[PDB]
Amino acid sequence: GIWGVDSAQVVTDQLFQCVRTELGYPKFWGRYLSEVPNVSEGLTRDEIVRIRNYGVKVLPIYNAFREAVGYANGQVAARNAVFHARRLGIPKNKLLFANIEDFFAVDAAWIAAWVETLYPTGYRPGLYADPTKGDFAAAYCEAVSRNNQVAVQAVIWSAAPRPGTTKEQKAPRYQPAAPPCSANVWVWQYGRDAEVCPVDTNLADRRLLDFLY
Repeated sequence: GIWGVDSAQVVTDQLFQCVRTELGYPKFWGRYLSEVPNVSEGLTRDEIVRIRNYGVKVLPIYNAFREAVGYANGQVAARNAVFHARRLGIPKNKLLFANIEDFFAVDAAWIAAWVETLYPTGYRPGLYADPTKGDFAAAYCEAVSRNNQVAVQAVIWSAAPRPGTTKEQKAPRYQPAAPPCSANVWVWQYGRDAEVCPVDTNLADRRLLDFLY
């Protein structure tokens, strides 16, 4: 596994140096496409320039939605994610991850819309989710049965299991939970809220990196 982090807040030089010196050198950094009050700080072009200046890949996340039900709703989410990605200058054939928290309602139609709406934009669909708690895994597997391209195109960032944050050199073997059907489970959030720095810790399959900016 390749090691990285994610954060609700902007990557300033101060936060990068905290991570670099207290945890390890992140190869990727999960960040949010838009501002959600009390929840996430959005990306800016200036921040992307800095992240890339460190040789770190941006892992973009769309989280301006609180439920993941319905085809039309999934289309709106995808269209908004792409709008923000373009505004930020994220190039085509890069992943955009939908933030599906474990307590959200989720259905197969929403997942289908996320995937299908993204395809002609050139962005690739990502799904951040917990395959072990809540509706995601069944919704995903139904979507795959209905259209195998869900499994071909989508990349999953799994939020389980969660043994806890570590320094990079202490990270566990790559072992994310997966849904019980075909998937590309290429990212794993193995710990949340590291406390020495206000970040979560992740591991990835190296195929991820070619789909990050």
